[PDB]
Amino acid sequence: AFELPNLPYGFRALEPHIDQQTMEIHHDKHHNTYVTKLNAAVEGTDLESKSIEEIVANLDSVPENIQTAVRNNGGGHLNHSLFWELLCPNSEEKGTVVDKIKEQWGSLDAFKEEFANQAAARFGSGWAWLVVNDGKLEIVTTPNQDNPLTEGKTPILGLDVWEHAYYLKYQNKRPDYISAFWNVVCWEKVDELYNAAK
Amino acid sequence: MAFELPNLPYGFRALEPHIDQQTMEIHHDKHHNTYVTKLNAAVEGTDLESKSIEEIVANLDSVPENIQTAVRNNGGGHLNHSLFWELLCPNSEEKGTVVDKIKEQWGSLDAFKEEFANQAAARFGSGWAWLVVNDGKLEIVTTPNQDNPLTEGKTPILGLDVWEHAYYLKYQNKRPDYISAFWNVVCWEKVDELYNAAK
Ligand SMILES: [Mn+2]
Ligand SMILES: [Mn+2]
Repeated sequence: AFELPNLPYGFRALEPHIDQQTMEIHHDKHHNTYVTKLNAAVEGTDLESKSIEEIVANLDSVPENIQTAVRNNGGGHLNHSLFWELLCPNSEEKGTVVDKIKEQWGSLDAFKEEFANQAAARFGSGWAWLVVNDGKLEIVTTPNQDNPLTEGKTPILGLDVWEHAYYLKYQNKRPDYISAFWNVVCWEKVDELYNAAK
Repeated sequence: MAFELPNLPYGFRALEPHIDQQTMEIHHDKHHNTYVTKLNAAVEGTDLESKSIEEIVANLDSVPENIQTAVRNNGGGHLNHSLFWELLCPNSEEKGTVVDKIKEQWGSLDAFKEEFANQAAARFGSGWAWLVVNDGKLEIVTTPNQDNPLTEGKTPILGLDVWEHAYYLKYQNKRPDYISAFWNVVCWEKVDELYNAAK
């Protein structure tokens, strides 16, 4: 069924913004676990065939006794599958969604300022997102491994703010992590996800 | 006076090699400090400005519903870690009232640890694992984020912070290794003190 996807550029491609140690453990351990437990949950169910997008959209209809496992692990798999593809070494701060973000916030810096505040504000483990919601842009956060897909909002950019993704380098300084993040945001893809959005 | 982040009962390097010295410094001076601050800010000239944190956290729904979320999160923060520092101990000794009463319910300390470890490991995202007194009965629960068993009317006599910030520097992804090490620095002299005062 579900497979851990290969990192597009290896572990050192986001230096010095995200450390090379964190990338290997995040990918090889944290994500790997999500995939193993997810496969264990759906192995032998009607879910086994279907895509993680379809499943995370439909958590409410996932059978009782595996709903938690799928939410947590299905989400972990989707969330991190997007993250890897959304981090770029040759990030160019331009394209469709950036045009569309300047059209909605006035400037990219006024967007970042909100995103950063919502990212910093999410108490405990969670993600910060920019989502396409009924054609409009919205900045929402989720706790743990929850994904706005579950609430009919297509995510086009996400940031893991679990401490396991920033603590080796930035320790308690989550802001520095969010600031740094921008340097490796892969807008070529953030676009790709806006186009396919429904 | 309100609230002030308390000194560790020991040095930062006093729990080595079980909890790293870098983590003991940041965890207390930053993480627990920020809580005290953001908390003090939220209670700036209020009904609970001069109330005990044990009272506030156990009566959380009756906190003005416009600062409720900040107090629950930073209030829990202050109490949880305040407990955690006192419940840690260079020279723990596995005996006393709670150890005898654990033996009485679980059959053995090792059976108790196994459940605590499983429940501690199982807690998804950030939170705490607790041994609490629930109406005289002993019970192992976990709570998300900075929530405390007091809010549900159970007194905590032992707590383990399983936020990734409390173990990632040394143990990284391997939370179970951290839970295992914890047992070497649990302060059963304090666990008793807290149980005794369940009264
Ligand atoms: Mn993660
Ligand atoms: Mn903590």
